[PDB]
Amino acid sequence: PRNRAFEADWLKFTKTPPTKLQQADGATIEIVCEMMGSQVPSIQWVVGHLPRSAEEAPSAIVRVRSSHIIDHVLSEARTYTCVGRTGSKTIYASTVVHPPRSSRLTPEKTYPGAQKPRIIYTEKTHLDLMGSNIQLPCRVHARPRAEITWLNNENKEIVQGHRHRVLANGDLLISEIKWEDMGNYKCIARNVVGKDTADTFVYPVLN
Amino acid sequence: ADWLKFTKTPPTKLQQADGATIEIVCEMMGSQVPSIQWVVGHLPRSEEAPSAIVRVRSSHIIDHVLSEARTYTCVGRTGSKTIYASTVVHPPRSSRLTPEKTYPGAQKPRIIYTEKTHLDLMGSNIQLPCRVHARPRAEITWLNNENKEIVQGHRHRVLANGDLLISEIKWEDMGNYKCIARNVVGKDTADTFVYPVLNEEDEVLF
Repeated sequence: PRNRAFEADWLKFTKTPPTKLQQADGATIEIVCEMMGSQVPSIQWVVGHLPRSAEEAPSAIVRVRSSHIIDHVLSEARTYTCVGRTGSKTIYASTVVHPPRSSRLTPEKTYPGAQKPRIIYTEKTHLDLMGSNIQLPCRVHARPRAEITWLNNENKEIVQGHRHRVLANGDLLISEIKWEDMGNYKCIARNVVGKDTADTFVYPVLN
Repeated sequence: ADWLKFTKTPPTKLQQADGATIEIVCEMMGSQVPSIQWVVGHLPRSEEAPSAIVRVRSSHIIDHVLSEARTYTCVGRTGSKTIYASTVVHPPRSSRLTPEKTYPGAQKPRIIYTEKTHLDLMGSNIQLPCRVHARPRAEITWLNNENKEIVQGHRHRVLANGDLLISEIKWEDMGNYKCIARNVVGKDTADTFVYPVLNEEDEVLF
């Protein structure tokens, strides 16, 4: 019904993970996957296992990004597969990461010190229906654990309230969305060594 | 019904370390295609693209030592809307360098004007910026939504100023377009997400 809102189930990579990466000694690898599709697509990362092979209503359309962090030197080449799902649709893409040819570090041992926050699960774009309850993710990789703050569509810090709740896992829950809620939402993740941020565009999918 | 909002405001105060290059960033989102202009040393006083929505990021580069504190204002415009925000940058306490003189030698590319998101009408022509600060001038390469290098062709053209022109966009054009700016020192990259839509009556252009 060529407003895209009526075409569930569909799912497309918007950032396909690299086919191959070469790890430098001591480097932290971040493998990024991004996809967009009907409803709220989920992304799972699978290590070391290669792939082997409806309502009469509009749906949300969500663009979601997930990062896999390798913060140790690999002992051997390993495969990492991004698996995306929404409804009955599944898409996959894999990355082979190669270890450095030589290393002055212990392989497969997590790098020791503090680590700057990285937001590793986030929605870039959330197009939805008015009145819906939405939950915007902000999952973080950080040592020590990051403090999470959300800004709303007026750049004001969000405090816990009747229609807005910040969850312990970093998610922002907004109940019964309306036009006045539309726009940009920013997650800020901070610890003693640094900060990361991520923006989510929330907008009506229809009319 | 135009709207325009900051998504990243520049810092209100910055301290320049001696010999340091400062990059001031402002990001905004709005209807049509908002533009960002930087105004130096003048504190504020008191194309059209219907159906488009764009996130735009602009950087101002200070690659000289300041002789005195200076103000930098990010001014955004779209339709009849104007927004702005300012930064004061302070010079180093002491400097062994000549003030206001551009730092010598090569500089790694910085992409200083880019759209993070370009939502626009099916059938329309879009022009995605990739403005670069680099010495020597950077080589610019775009990759399409399948990570393949874009060559000059029928619906795709790369301009001398770095812009990617995509003619008569269709649903299959949806996705991320990467600008790579490279010179002898290194590279910078940026992604632009393109989302083709229909107009207010669910039609493509024309």
